[PDB]
Amino acid sequence: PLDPRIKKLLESVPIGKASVDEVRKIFRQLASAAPKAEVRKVEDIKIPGSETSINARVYFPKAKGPYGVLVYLHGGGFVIGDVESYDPLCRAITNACNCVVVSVDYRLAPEYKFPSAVIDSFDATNWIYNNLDKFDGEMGIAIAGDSAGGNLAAVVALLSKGKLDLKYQILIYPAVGFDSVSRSMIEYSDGFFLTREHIEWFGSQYLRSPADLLDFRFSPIIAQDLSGLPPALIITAEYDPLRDQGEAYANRLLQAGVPVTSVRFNNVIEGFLSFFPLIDQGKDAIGLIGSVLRRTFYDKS
Amino acid sequence: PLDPRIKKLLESVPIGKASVDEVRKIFRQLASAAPKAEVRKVEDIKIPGSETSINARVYFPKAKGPYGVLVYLHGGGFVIGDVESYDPLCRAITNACNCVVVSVDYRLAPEYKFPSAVIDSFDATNWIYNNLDKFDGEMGIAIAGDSAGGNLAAVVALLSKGKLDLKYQILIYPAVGFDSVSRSMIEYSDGFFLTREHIEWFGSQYLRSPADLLDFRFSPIIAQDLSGLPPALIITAEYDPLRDQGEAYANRLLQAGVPVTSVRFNNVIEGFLSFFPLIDQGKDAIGLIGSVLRRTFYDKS
Ligand SMILES: CCCCCCCCO[C@@H]1O[C@H](CO)[C@@H](O)[C@H](O)[C@H]1O
Ligand SMILES: CCCCCCCCO[C@@H]1O[C@H](CO)[C@@H](O)[C@H](O)[C@H]1O
Repeated sequence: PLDPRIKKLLESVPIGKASVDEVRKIFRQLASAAPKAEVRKVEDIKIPGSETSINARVYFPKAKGPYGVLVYLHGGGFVIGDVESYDPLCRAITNACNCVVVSVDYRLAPEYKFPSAVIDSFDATNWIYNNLDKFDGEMGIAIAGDSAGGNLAAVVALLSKGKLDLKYQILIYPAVGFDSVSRSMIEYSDGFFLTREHIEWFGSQYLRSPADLLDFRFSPIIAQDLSGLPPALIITAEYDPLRDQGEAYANRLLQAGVPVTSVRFNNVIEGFLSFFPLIDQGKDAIGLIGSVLRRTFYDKS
Repeated sequence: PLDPRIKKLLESVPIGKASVDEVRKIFRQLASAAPKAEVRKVEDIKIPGSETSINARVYFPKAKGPYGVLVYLHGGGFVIGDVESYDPLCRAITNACNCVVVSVDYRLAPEYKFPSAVIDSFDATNWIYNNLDKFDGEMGIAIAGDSAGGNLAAVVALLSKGKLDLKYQILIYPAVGFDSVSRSMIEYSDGFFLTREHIEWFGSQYLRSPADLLDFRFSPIIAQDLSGLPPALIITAEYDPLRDQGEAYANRLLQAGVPVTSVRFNNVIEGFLSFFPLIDQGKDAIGLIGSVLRRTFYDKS
C-alpha cells in the first residue's frame, strides 16, 4: 500500500477542471513551497534556440570545479511547471551531485504544441554541450527530467545520437509515449495525484493530432534503434500510472545493449521527488541521482 | 510457472523465418491434429460479402433446436490459420454450447491487408444475423474469436452498435491493438510460443502503414465510446504477451457499463484452447464458453 504519510496527504491539481492559469498557479504553490537549499551561485541565462530565446537557470555547487553539467527538464504534462517552481528540487539535485544544473524553460502547451518542447530541450542541450567552458563544466553533460520532462530527456538522448556526447540520462517517472493498455495505467488511473483524465487532457493540449502519438519524439519507446544511447538511471514509482511504461523503456534499452539501472520506489506516487520535504523517499531518490552522477562525472563515490 | 506439461512441449511455428506457405502448413498440421468431435451436421456455405464471396463452415449440434448462432473468427496473426485448421476447436465449442457455430474464412494478409479481415468478419456477421432462420438460429447471434480473431470479434462488436443486436462477445486471448509498453508484452516476448518478433512480423504483413495502428478497427481499446456493447467473456493466459492488453480491454468495457467476466487461466500460454487434447485447461475454457452461451441463448444451466 501507499506510505501512510502519502495517503494522509491525498485524503486531506485540478487539471482539466480549472483554467490553464489556475492549474499553473496551484502547481506553482505546491512545488515552490519546498525549502531552497543553499547553492554557491544561481544565474539566469538566455540560450539562443533555433525557434526561440530559451530561458534557463544555472545552479553552481559549493564544491570546487571542474564540474559536470546536468541539463534538467521539468515535468508538468507539457502544460504546467516552470523553472521557478522546480527551483527547490534543482537546488537539492545540485547539492547531491556536486555538479552544475541547468534547468530549461522549454515552450509549453497549449500556447506552443508539440514538438516545441522537444525542439527547445534539444537546442538547449546542444548549446550547453558546446559551451561547457562557460560553466567550468568540462567533465561533460547529462540530461534529466521528471514525467513529461522525462519524456523530453529520453527524446533528447535519442536526438543526440551522432550529434553530441551525453554521459548519462536520468529519467524520473518518465512518460515514454502512447499507452492504452498497461496494468499500471489502468489500475492507478484514479486517486494517485496524476490521473488518466489528467493525462488525456495534457495530451489534448500538447499533441496536434493522433499522428503525433506515433512520432518517436513523443513515443521514444517505438524508436527504430535504441542502441548507442547514454547509460540510464530510470526511477519509477509503485503507485503511478506511468510505472509500467517506464520499466518497459528500461527493458528496451537493456535489450539494445545500453546500461540501465531501473529502480522502482515502492509505496509512493508520481511526482514524489517534488515532495521531498514531506516524502523521505524523495530525498533518497535525489541521493541515488547524486551517486550516479558523481561516479559518471568525477569517478567519485 | 508454466504447467510442466506445457514446458515439456515447448522444450521438445517459425513465423518470419520461413515462407508464408511453410508457416501456414506448419500451423495447419499442429492445429488440425486434434480430435474432431462428432456434431450433428456440417455444411460449407458462401456468404455474399461487400468485397468478396466469404467461405464459412456451419456446425450443427446434436441437441434439438432452436439454436443460438456463434460466429467464430479464427486466430493466426491475420496471416495464418483457416476454417479447416480450426475444425477440431469449433466442433468442441459446438458441443459445449449446444449451438450452431459458423466459422468464417476471412481474407488473410499479406495477400489482403487491413481492413480486409475486418470487412469480411463484419459482413459475415451481418449476413448471419439477417439469415438466422436458415440455421433454425432464432435464439440470436454472438461473436467469438481467438488472438487475431479476438481482435476481429471485438471490432465486429464495435461496428455492430446501431446495426445488429449481438447477444455476447467471447474474446479468447485477444489482441486489442498497439502495445509497446505492457509488462506481459515485455516479459513474455520470447519463449512462450507467440513471440514479439512474431507479433511484429504479423503486423508488418497485415497493416498498411503506422496510421493503421490508431484505427479503432485495429485498436478497439482506443474507440471513443465502448458503452452499449454486448456482454463479454474475456479469457486471458498467464504466460502470454497479450495478457495485459486483454485485461485492459475488460477493464475499459466494465468502466463503460458493459458486463464483463474476465478470467485469467494460469500456468498456460497463448493458443491453449487449440491444444485442448493435450492441455486440460483448454477443455475447461471451452466449458466456460459453453456455460456462458447456454445461459445467454437458452437461459439454461
Ligand atoms: C504526464 C504527461 C503525459 C501525457 C501523455 C499523453 C498521452 C496521449 O494523449 C492522448 O492523445 C491524443 C492526442 O491529443 C488525444 O486524442 C487524447 O487527449 C489523449 O488520450
Ligand atoms: C497476434 C497478432 C497481433 C499482431 C499485432 C501487431 C502489432 C502492431 O505491429 C506493428 O505495426 C507496424 C505496422 O505494420 C509495423 O511497423 C511493425 O511491424 C509492428 O511492430
